Amino acid sequence: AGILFEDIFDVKDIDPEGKKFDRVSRLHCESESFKMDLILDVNIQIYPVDLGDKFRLVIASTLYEDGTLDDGEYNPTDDRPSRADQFEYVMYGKVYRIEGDETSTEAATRLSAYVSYGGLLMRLQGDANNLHGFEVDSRVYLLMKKLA
Amino acid sequence: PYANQPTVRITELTDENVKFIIENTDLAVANSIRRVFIAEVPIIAIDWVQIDANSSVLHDEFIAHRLGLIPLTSDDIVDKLQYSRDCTCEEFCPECSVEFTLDVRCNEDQTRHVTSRDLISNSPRVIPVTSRNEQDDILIVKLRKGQELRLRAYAKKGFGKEHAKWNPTAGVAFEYDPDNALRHTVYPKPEEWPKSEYSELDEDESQAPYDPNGKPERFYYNVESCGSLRPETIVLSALSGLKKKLSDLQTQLSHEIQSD
Amino acid sequence: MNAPPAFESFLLFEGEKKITINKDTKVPNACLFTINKEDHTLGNIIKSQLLKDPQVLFAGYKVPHPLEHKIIIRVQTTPDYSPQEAFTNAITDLISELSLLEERFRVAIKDKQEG
Amino acid sequence: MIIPVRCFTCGKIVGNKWEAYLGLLQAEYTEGDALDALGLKRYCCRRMLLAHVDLIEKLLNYAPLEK
Ligand SMILES: [Zn+2]
Ligand SMILES: [Zn+2]
Repeated sequence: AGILFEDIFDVKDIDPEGKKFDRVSRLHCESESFKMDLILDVNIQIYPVDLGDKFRLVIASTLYEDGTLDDGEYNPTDDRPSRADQFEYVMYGKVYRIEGDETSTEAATRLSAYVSYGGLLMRLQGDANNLHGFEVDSRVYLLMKKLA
Repeated sequence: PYANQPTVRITELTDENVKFIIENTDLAVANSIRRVFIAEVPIIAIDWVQIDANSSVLHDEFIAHRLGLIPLTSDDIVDKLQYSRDCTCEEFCPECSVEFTLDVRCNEDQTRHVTSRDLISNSPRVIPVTSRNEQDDILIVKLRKGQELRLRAYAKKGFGKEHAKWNPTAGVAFEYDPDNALRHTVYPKPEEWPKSEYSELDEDESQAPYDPNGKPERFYYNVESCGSLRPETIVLSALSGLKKKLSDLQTQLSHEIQSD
Repeated sequence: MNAPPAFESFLLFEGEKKITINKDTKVPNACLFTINKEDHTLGNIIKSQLLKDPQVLFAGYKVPHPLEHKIIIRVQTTPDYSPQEAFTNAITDLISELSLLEERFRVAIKDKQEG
Repeated sequence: MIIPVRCFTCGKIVGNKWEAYLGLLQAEYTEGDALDALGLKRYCCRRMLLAHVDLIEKLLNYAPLEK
């Protein structure tokens, strides 16, 4: 499939530290199916997000519905079935950090994957079970859709 | 993959300016039209002076520069005349230039205003705008009793890209998105900014709600004419010249694809 | 002393041509059009019209130096298309646009003067 | 020394407006109202008439070189 992570999040807070940028807003969200915290920077100018909103988030390694790697190059004249069709807000970034509560002897029970979508930062942290798909320096997509 | 179908709506037409709106075109086309208004609409202007006598208090280059900036009526003649580059004659001929004479002498005590009315042309169609049959005549020089200015000018075809004296416009107001819906400007304090004359907003509202899917359409123009051409003639010449540049570029492009 | 004549910006020198086409070996199906004695007036419209073509993958232009009087237009198209063909179609579309705009402006003047 | 022909900024002709401007000023217009009467909208052309110093009038106080 090419999907590293999928879950349904609920916007719990927007810009707790205050509005830092005009067209970008930081959402602090928490899901229900996996109990994962999310910090996410979103362009609220084109995709406004209100407090209490509920959305489906899908971290994916590729947009093509069939397992097929991406070249990282912009190809607008691409006609294959892309899963971005199923979603409203799509971002493309790279994982730049994976933290965890591991010790010198114990493995990590909770992981924290950090992604950068061209400077819009995301932190998806929770059980390490759900963040096996993330390596550092690996390109991923956001695939976020609002639902009622 | 194909051309726009722009529409036009002229909201004001006087002898002094034309205020119009082009709608359903790209911002690049609108700005290129604006630029051609200023820089690639040919007119006639004095570009050659011979001072036979100048006892005035302004030196010869001052008089010459001042004559070059006098607008000359260029309406029907500019399309007919050739550039002296293209003319197969000597320095001058009636097919590429227009003769002017000026010959003034202050005899009385009391100051003689050498104005554009003293520029006498050989061509009745190309005359100083102020001299055309209100607004006074452009002042070339003031002469004291005993002072004298006699000169012979030639006016030629050119556009504002070579010298601002061949610029037919006296200001090209250009606007789009009067209510800042595309947010191409970002007002720190939108309430402090006055409304555009083309704004369509109630006074409580400072700018339109942001349009994520918009682009610039409906460009507003106010082309003011210096006098050489009519404003509608400026706009029609601009469209012809821009087009016709594109045609020349196409011809050279075809040759260059051919030759490969 | 060092002032170029004002005609240099728009007149062409002998033996130097208006437009030159050069592959871009960077990527496939890309070309550089070096156009002499033109400026932003044509570069901007050609670039925007090219951006209207869905078979154009890249369309950009630059004036490499304001004191020099040439523009570079880089056009990359899809493999089934050609940058030369894209450039030709962009110029044709701009010409048709300007012809239509001219005719409609004539009509709008016509109406304004008589009512 | 003499009124410029064109506005430096836009290129509007101001060389035929100096004499009318002075005539309006002696007619007890304010400078702004006089500039409004001559059709100088833009503060560039208003700058051209409002900031002009007619030095030629002083240069004409000297007798010419030839009688
Ligand atoms: Zn000739
Ligand atoms: Zn002005």
